[PDB]
Amino acid sequence: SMEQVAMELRLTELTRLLRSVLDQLQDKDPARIFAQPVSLKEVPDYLDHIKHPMDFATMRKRLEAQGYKNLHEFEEDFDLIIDNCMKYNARDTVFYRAAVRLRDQGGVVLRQARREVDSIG
Repeated sequence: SMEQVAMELRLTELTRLLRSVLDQLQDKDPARIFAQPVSLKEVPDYLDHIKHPMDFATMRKRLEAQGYKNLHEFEEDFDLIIDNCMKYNARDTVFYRAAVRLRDQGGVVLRQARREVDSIG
């Protein structure tokens, strides 16, 4: 149908906007602490602590399959990255501190993303 196509064009354009959002958020992680999944070879107990691991490469795979239907879903995954780190790592660690800075800096980006998603529809 033509309606299915229009819907698919809308998902494609959201994917475009989320890709640019993703790039902006990942620039706020210049140390690349959140770039890849925590290694279960190097942290064998990780899944006993963290039930839903997340990282920027895993988001990018979901994104490119057009697997985010709305901004809320994308933000859920970004919050997992931050929140998982803040639980597993103590306050005095470079990892925890990196997550705090990513959260604070990402907030600005996500604020305008929401406006753009509503504005363009």
